[PDB]
Amino acid sequence: LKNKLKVRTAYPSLRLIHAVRGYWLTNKVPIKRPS
Repeated sequence: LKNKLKVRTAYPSLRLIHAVRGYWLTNKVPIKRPS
C-alpha cells in the first residue's frame, strides 16, 4: 500500500514546490547558487 503515496506526492507537493523553487532561483538567487 504505497502506490497511492507515489502519485499523491506527485501533486503540488513536488509539482508546485519544484516549480516555485525554479521561480525562486530565477528571482532572488544568483544563477542557481547562493551567490
